Amino acid sequence: FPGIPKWRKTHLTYRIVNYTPDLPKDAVDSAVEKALKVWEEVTPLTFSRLYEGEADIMISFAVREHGDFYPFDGPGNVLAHAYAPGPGINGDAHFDDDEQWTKDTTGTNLFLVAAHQIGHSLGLFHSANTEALMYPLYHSLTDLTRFRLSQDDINGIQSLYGPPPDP
Amino acid sequence: FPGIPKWRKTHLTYRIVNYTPDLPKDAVDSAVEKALKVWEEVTPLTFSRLYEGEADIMISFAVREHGDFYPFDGPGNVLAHAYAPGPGINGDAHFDDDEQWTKDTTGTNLFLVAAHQIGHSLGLFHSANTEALMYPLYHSLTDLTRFRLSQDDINGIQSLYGPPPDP
Ligand SMILES: COC(=O)[C@@H](NC(=O)CNC(=O)[C@H](CS)NCc1ccc(-c2ccccc2)cc1)C(C)C
Ligand SMILES: COC(=O)[C@@H](NC(=O)CNC(=O)[C@H](CS)NCc1ccc(-c2ccccc2)cc1)C(C)C
Ligand SMILES: [Ca+2]
Ligand SMILES: [Ca+2]
Ligand SMILES: [Ca+2]
Ligand SMILES: [Ca+2]
Ligand SMILES: [Ca+2]
Ligand SMILES: [Ca+2]
Ligand SMILES: [Zn+2]
Ligand SMILES: [Zn+2]
Ligand SMILES: [Zn+2]
Ligand SMILES: [Zn+2]
Repeated sequence: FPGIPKWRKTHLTYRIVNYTPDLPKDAVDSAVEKALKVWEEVTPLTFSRLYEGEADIMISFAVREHGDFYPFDGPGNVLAHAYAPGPGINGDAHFDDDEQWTKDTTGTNLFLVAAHQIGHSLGLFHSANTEALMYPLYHSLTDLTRFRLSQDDINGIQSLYGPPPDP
Repeated sequence: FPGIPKWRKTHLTYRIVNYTPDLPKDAVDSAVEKALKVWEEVTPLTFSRLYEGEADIMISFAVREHGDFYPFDGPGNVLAHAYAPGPGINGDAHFDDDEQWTKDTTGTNLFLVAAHQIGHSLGLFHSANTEALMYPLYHSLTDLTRFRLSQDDINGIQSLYGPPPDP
């Protein structure tokens, strides 16, 4: 499609419109926070929070129909979805609350999905690499700590904003 | 990113918002109806034009910044672009008037481009295959009234809507 969806800006906001039941809000703010950070660490993109008003990336929690062309389908199949850079609905990320969000590995871990969604919200498509973050099918890490941006994710995203240096 | 990006209804609507100085208005209307037919003949879908109100596929001619994340670039480079099915901007098609739209093949034939574009509006993607309607690089083609779909495009479209009811 004519033009790689990418922020022509470097300083981006987000607004966590609401929170899931499955976790303590402070657990959700973190996930959302580290997830943003994995992209801050490998590029010059910087992100600020909004507690009102339309933000680039509006994060939220939904179920079934919820305002956009892609309803959720209950437990399983789709876990979330995000939209590439642009005005309005673009940049956004929605998580299906019919999935169980976790800080750990009990099932669907928020940090991990969130982190993949921001890839999309930044301009990343899926990768065909079994080890990468933008791979289309979710996979859980017995140990959250050994978590890293496969160098497949890093280039991909850098090919869009470049290395950290601050552009 | 995730989720089958097709219209869920077969009866899609469309509107020509405005025209190009380049060619008579009936030219443009006709290049557009054929564009639509190129896809009627190979699927179930049906189109009906509107002369007011918001339509699925909003068709218009523009230049440079014109209401979306992707302003046009002047003569050459990009000629048009269109959006997958869904709400608002989704489904619309836009034509860079910095280009010179022609009935024949002296310049950039409205029909061929319109044909490619509707395809996007319908959910199709660009091609790797080189003899198809979706290959990213445009090319003039005489005889027009005897235009045909490649199998790639054919396979592209039916993967989404199937064969025309039509036995
Ligand atoms: C519980 O998982 C599921 O039921 C099913 N769904 C998915 O994974 C669907 N994919 C989706 O719902 C979306 C499309 S944007 N991707 C979310 C997602 C989130 C995280 C990772 C991930 C990748 C590598 C390491 C760690 C995590 C991968 C994908 C199936 C895999 C069976
Ligand atoms: C370098 O490519 C080019 O020369 C041309 N530029 C492009 O093609 C760039 N493309 C674009 O703006 C859009 C992307 S959405 N491509 C529209 C398009 C329309 C019709 C066909 C086509 C294919 C096969 C047979 C007949 C026609 C192919 C592409 C023109 C500037 C002359
Ligand atoms: Ca947004
Ligand atoms: Ca689901
Ligand atoms: Ca839940
Ligand atoms: Ca142009
Ligand atoms: Ca539309
Ligand atoms: Ca023109
Ligand atoms: Zn959604
Ligand atoms: Zn994804
Ligand atoms: Zn446009
Ligand atoms: Zn195209």
